[PDB]
Amino acid sequence: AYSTREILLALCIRDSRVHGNGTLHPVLELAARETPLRLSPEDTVVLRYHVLLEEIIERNSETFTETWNRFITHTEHVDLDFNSVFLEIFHRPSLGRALAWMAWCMHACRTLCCNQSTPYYVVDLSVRGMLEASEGLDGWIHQQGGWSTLIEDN
Amino acid sequence: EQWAREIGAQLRRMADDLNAQ
Ligand SMILES: [Cl-]
Ligand SMILES: [Cl-]
Ligand SMILES: [Cl-]
Ligand SMILES: [Cl-]
Ligand SMILES: [Cl-]
Ligand SMILES: [Cl-]
Ligand SMILES: [Mg+2]
Ligand SMILES: [Mg+2]
Ligand SMILES: [Mg+2]
Ligand SMILES: [Mg+2]
Ligand SMILES: [Mg+2]
Ligand SMILES: [N+]
Repeated sequence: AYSTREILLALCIRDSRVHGNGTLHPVLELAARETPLRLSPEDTVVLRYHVLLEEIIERNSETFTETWNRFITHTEHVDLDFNSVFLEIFHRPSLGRALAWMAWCMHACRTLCCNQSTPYYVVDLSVRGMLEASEGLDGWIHQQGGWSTLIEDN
Repeated sequence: EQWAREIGAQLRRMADDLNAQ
């Protein structure tokens, strides 16, 4: 019964724990507090999804780098523009598109938290934007039995 | 703008690629 916001946040937390010094950006701490985060980043569902997204990232490493750098350098309103991209992808859905979006969001969070020169507000509004935009998948995921069912049986 | 549309196009594409598996 976990929401997309919870699983994406847990994935971003897990990704940070296995990258850099393992410390969490204050933004991810906040999101976990404000989002009633019930899902552990070490949960098997999170670990299993993390591999799928990492595989998507590596297979499309350059495209993810290009798309993100084009996104973050041309935006004047980070969090709102995350919604715009989300709506364009899901014109209206498939498992591949869900995972493609989630991997792109995890990659963005990784890049933002790994570069110590990124301003706080850029990290803050990006994480908020991707988590709030991702809420649009709850309806579809619910009809597929939840994120746990998709990975454990599909 | 253009940037948001190009991103959406690429991610839809890569998605269809993973659906092919
Ligand atoms: Cl679930
Ligand atoms: Cl990894
Ligand atoms: Cl792929
Ligand atoms: Cl990579
Ligand atoms: Cl690269
Ligand atoms: Cl901004
Ligand atoms: Mg962990
Ligand atoms: Mg769609
Ligand atoms: Mg169309
Ligand atoms: Mg960056
Ligand atoms: Mg928020
Ligand atoms: N699907």
